[PDB]
Amino acid sequence: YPEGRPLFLPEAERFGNPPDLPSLLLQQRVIYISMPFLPSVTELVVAQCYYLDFDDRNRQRPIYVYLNSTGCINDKGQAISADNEFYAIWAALGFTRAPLYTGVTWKAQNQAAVLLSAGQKGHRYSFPHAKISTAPPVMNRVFGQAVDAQLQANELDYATKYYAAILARSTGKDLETCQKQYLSRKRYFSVKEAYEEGLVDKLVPGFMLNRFRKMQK
Amino acid sequence: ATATAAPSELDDVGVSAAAESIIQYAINFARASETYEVHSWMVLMGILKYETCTAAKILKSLGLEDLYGAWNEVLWALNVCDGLQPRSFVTDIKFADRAFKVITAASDFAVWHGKDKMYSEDVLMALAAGGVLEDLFPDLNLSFERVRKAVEKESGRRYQLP
Amino acid sequence: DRRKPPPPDLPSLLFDQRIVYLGMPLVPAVTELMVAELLYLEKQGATLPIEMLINSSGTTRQDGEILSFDSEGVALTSTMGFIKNPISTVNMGLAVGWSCVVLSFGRKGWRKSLPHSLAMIQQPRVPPTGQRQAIEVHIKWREVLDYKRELLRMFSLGTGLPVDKLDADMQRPLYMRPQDALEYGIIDEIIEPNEDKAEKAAQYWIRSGRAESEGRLEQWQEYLSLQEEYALKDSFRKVMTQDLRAAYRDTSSKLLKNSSRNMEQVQEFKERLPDDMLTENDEVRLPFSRDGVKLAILNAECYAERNIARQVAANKVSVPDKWRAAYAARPAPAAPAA
Amino acid sequence: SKKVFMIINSFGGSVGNGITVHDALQFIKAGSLTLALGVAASAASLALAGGTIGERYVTEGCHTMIHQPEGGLNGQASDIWIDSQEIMKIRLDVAEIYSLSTYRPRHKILRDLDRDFYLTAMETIYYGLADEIATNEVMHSIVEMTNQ
Amino acid sequence: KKVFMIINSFGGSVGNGITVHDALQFIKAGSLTLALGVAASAASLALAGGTIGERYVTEGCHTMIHQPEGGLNGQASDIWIDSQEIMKIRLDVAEIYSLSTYRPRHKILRDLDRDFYLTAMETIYYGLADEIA
Amino acid sequence: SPVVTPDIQIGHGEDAIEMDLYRYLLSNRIIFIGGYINDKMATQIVGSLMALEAVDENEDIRIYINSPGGQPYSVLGVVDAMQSIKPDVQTVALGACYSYASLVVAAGTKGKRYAMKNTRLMMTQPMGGSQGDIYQIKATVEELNALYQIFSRYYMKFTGMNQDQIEQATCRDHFMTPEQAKLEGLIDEIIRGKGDYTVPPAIVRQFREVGLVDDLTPGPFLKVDCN
Amino acid sequence: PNPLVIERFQGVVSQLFQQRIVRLGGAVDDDMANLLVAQLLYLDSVDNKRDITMYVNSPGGSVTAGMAVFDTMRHIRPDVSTCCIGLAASMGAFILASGQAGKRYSLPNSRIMIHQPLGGAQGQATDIEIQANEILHHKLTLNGYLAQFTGQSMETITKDTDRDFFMSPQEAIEYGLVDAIISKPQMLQSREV
Amino acid sequence: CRPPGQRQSEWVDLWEAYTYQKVVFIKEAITEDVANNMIALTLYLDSLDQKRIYYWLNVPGGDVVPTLALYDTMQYVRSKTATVCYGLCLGMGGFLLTAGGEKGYRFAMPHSILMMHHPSGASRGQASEMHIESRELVRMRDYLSLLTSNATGQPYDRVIRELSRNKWMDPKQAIEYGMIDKVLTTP
Amino acid sequence: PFGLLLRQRIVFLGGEVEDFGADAIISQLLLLDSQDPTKDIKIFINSPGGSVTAGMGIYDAMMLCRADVNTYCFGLAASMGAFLLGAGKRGKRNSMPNSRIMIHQPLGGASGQAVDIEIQAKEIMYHKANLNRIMADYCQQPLSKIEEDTDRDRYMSPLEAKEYGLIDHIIGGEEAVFN
Repeated sequence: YPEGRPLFLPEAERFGNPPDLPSLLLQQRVIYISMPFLPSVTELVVAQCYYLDFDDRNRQRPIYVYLNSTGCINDKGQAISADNEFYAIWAALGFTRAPLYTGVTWKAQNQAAVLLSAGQKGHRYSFPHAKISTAPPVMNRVFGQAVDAQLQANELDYATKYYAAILARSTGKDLETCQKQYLSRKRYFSVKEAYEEGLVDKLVPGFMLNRFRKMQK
Repeated sequence: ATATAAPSELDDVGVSAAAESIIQYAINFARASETYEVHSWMVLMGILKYETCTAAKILKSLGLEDLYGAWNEVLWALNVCDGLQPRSFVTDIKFADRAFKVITAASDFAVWHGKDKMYSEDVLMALAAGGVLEDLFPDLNLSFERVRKAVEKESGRRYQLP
Repeated sequence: DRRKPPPPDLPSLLFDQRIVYLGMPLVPAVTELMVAELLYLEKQGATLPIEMLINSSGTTRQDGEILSFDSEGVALTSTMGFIKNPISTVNMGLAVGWSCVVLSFGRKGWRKSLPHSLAMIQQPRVPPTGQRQAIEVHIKWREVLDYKRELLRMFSLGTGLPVDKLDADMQRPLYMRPQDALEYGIIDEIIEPNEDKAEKAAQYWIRSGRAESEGRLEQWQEYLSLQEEYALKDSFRKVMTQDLRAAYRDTSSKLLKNSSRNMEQVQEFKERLPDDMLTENDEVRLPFSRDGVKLAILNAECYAERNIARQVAANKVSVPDKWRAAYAARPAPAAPAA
Repeated sequence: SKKVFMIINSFGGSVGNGITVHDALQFIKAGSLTLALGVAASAASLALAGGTIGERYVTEGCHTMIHQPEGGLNGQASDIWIDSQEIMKIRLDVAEIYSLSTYRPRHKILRDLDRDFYLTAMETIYYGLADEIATNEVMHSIVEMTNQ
Repeated sequence: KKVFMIINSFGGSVGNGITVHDALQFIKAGSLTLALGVAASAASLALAGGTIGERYVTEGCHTMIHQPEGGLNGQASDIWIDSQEIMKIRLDVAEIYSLSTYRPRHKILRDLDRDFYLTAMETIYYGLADEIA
Repeated sequence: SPVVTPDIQIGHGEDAIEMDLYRYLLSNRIIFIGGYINDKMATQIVGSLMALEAVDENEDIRIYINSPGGQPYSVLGVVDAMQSIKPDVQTVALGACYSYASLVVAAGTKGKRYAMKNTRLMMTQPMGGSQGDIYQIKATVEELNALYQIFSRYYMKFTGMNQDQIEQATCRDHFMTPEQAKLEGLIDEIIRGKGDYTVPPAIVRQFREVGLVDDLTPGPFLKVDCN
Repeated sequence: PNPLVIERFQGVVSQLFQQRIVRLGGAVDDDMANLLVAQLLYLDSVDNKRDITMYVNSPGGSVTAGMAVFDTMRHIRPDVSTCCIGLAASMGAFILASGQAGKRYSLPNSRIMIHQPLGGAQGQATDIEIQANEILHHKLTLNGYLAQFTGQSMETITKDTDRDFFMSPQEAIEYGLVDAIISKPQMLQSREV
Repeated sequence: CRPPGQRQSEWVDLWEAYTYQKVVFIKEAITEDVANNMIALTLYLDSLDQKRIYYWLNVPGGDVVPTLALYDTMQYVRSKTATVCYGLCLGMGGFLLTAGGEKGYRFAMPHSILMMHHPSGASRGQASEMHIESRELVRMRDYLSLLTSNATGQPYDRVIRELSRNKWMDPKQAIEYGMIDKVLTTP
Repeated sequence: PFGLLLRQRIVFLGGEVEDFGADAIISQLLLLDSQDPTKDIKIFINSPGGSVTAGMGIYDAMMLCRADVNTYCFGLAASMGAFLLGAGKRGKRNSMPNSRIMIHQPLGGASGQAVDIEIQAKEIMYHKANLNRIMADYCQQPLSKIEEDTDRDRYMSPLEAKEYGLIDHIIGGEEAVFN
């Protein structure tokens, strides 16, 4: 009969620390993705941004998104998922009034890479030894007629048109420029030349080399 | 309401032998033709088969003297227009929504006609109120105002309607 | 509110409102919970009603997979007869096998169902024996006969139909519609949708104008035009086969035989005239089709395009290339070709 | 809590499960607000049509896939004739839901149900499966009404 | 005070039926055995192991009575030793039923030769139950 | 045959033993098509067509076809090789034909396409599968449109129908009886028994579409009103 | 098993061609039916008047594979004498009923089993009703052919063909599957007095 | 045994409620993983108090090496033990009946199926290491027979001849053979 | 059968190209050249693919043949048969009027050590570079245009194969080719 109201950081500091490691990250407004885009793991990330926009007091703290996944395309090349699952991710992440600080640990294979540039400009954090890859997506095993391959070609037509619209807003290029540079062939990007291209801006905050700390001593 | 949809209102209520043979001819005809629904058009099938009833003499004055062919004309009209498609099996024979209004109006008219028992002319009056005589015989102009003056002249009693 | 804790999850919330949810198929793991759920509600009062939701495929899967036996469905209906409180069951979607038996075993007058639910009854499935001896097959067949007669016994008390009628329809899997389950005896009434939601949805398409501005008027006109062209097509198919039967009766009138009077002596003696018999043989009368309707006016179609044929008269001796059969076939005055 | 909010994001399943979620949303007395994310399959679009008319929201990246349900099994000769009449009756049963909620004719539903028909965010509003394009404001009022 | 359990089993070894048999007589108080649906050979030992006068059965319940089954493979000598094992287990469960049905033992071995099924009527006549619930 | 199929052959002579069944039938200018039409047996039918070409250039080479389908390019190689030889080819349809074996019995010469009484024929659009990136999806739909445009004008040359009748028939799964395929122009002569003139239920449905048979007068045909 | 049994079985089948006896054994498959079509047209070539004693022993098989076996017997010039040894199936007894009238024989301890043809349907919703029409095309033609062979009506055939129905050779004479029974005369067994 | 019970005021599981009541239940076979939980449970009850421990067995068989781990913990503890039989103890489970409680503390149900046989093993590879594992299986065979001879009072030469083959005992012969002490009655 | 075409010097290349099926065609090709070095050899190619190692041995066997060779394409020619199609003598290259021609690079898998990957990475590039410069000789096409057409995984109708330079003549008078 009483309402189950949630508690936040100005209120739940007297109730102790959270017991489990995803619940420490949920209190710190940090979402760590260590799994590719499965239908089981996409339901929790929708409820996570729904919880962060549920009863937040200020609604202005930046949400840190750490991504480490293959997206929907595995290392062998086939599609373990489809590209329509990413449309539920960007529509739910960009709904909140809070800015989206995006970071990458190791890899972002053709679905997490377009989410890497989709964050707030001026705060794209990245590790200095990560790998970034932008390739056009593929489809799973579909057995149909001649008109069935045409409608599947229209689904990948909207995939390249939606992915280039995100890269045109991030990198500041045209619509046809991002299709020729990124979404044509399976290429890879390092950390240094991606800053000149416009994928990332800086490194992670508080980064310092252990050898550079010995030079200060 | 739907409390009258029961066989008690056709057997335990006082109905004369001329009117109860018309309704009993409509029940077993739907069972023998393998479609367990009673329509308003097959009520007119019964009044043309039994020529000894008093309502059959009303159609003689209206312009339908050919008795046997008019029984087969509505049988031909029920085949190609409404359809006589056989269904599998229904135990309790259901009444259609159009034909259910013919039965409750014939019992409601008998209070207005001043008759304690259901007569065979009350079936003809309730069928003409639904308009099934106009669509089956349009050339003879079976209007509702014409049959209201034909029964009152034959039976010799003023029938009032509100 | 402070002394009473809230329910922690969703099946505990439906348990507090006396609602039993059968959402899982009939496995032996779920049947031990339902005999513990119904026996617990009997100890809390034998007068309070029990809400039951049915959503399962029964003891077997819908594709034909045998996961259990039909005997666990017998023990589920035994607790419904052992209990002494009114039970209101509601069918929710699928109901195959023993799931509709517990739907029909509820109290008469409170058996409810959705207007688009699925109901089906069929014969129980038998697992293979694995090439055992001969005399065990007869005992296994007696196990089928005791479980089939027990399924017809529990199905008869819930509906009212006799045993011999229910056994013939159970040989094939017969699916039951919610409109068909009223006359069959499965349910008692149909759960209606919300009338407040129906009048608010109908008023929204008129005020917003989406029911006419998005091209719905040109597409609903084609639905009535295609139904008009389909009603014109079968009417032309019916008048052509009526002229074939009219020409068949005209050609049969030029016959001189006594084969018709032989069937009259061996059959019944009442109807010596063409009349009704109140049976399967409903003889139609096709020449008695004098309509005379002055309302069905013909359209703007001219029939002057019909060519002129030879129009061979009936009194001709010309026979086609056929085998000879004119042994007793005398030449008719209207048909000399016989 | 006079309105419920259920996010629809699934690839669909059996057609029997999509009938139950559509019949349950049209039965409760409270309002039913349905929002889709990703796609709406044959088991998901019935929940999209199961909501009340006026508050069906889809985003710009949202798609909609309508197709006839599959099935079939192995059996005798006359056993296939029984279930083929059932699949043709279920295909007519889902055509009654799409003709009532979207106000489309019955002959045009079965033409689009014959093949795997995909829809964009623009033509879903023009067909009648949804009401308007979702944005930030249509869901900002959702998360603030459920706090009390 | 009085134990009340639901009996429902369609399979299983009869060796586990002897474990639940002696556990029911270990209780000092009475026992209420109510069978529902199917009663296998392991389930009928718990049905007959209850107190006389409190063994209920429904109208649609059945009781499966059959001999023990086993799987034997290996050397020639231990098959003969295990052949006497399945024989005296079948003679043990005949003496378990004989304490309740009050019948001679030679007639129960003839019913234990093949599979034997009983409906709700002759279960009372054979002494496995008491009355119909 | 569930476990094994024995060698059903006969070779008998007063002095020497002859060959087996399939070797003797190949010497009499009779080719058999059995099993799946993959790339392996496609060289067997084409290679035997070139073997009997060098023996005689005027005798009619006969090909017996009984296959439930096959590879679409392997069944394409036997048609155009059959049309690029000197003598005429008399085709006989055996068993069933599922969208590829119905092409080779229609690819015979006019007046020599003989089908039996209980042969099943079928004509559909070719199938296929999508693979990977959009540069191969567009290559896939351009391949399925190429296989549909090639097989469209094959039936226009051998049957002489219109392209609208082919698109209405090959849109869905359409099975044709030889009595129906004789009207479409796929075959030339129906093979019957000793006065066998039974009516298949596809023609009873065709008689119901034109209005020759009703439910009251079913005639001397099989029952069809059990729908 | 071992090919020595196959080699000694290949010899006695090769001797059966000299006595004009063909062999229908095992399940009716697509490849085995093509071996039996080519062996029937060869026996007509050496003589077009002598009969062919067809050996029928099959526990089942495909429906369209046996359809090529059926119509190739009715169009050839001599009659085909069919015999039932061991077991007949739904595609086995259809071969038994397709023989010449007056020359269909059987043994008194063989089993004649008849039912509707099996199969299945899988695919889209339009693929279900099309594939259902294929099995009903196989259902109505086998019931149409069996009514002409046994002489029975149409409705009494489908009431027995819809389920698995076994038949005895004593009742097969009264029903119309086989015409006669070939058997040796019995021994003069003395009674028990 | 899946629904839990109560100890005095809160919900505790059924096997752990008897752990506080100093009753040990063994229902599954003796494997390596369940023997790690049994010998850790014997040391836990020995550290709390010093009373008699009750063991209820349902072992249908098991391995040789984890069974000797549970046998040696019975003699190492300073408390007393008592083994009670219900159901069946087959293979190495019947040896644990004669582990402790020799002075009138071996009880059994009147329908318990007993089983005694020589242990077994399997280890292949080199022919030189086959002689070493054969000496290990021989030294495990006679040592398991020496403990059954001292607990039951049987001569050592009779256990080698009888338990090498298949041997099964009813509770009527288990009294005269010295394998059990008393038979449990109806109360 | 196949032996009747062998004495008339006609061989068949059917099915998937393997290592066991490679040397069977090479062993019978040198036997026809030793019997008659003046009579032409007609081949028939129907292959859905194959290995680049065993497929080059068929090309070296036709170059080792002193007599002229004739090719015929029926059925399929996918990434290995189209290379062996144009590799014959110019002016004696015929095919079916509806056969398909696929010009695409061969495939390959790589696994193992880090030095092991870069060896087979440049090996399949050297196989890609050698297959491009060999097929550009008998086609009379520039190298930059023929190296990008093999990257597109699209089949080729025999109508546009004639002016491409891969084939010379089409059996059927060049009117039966359907688009």
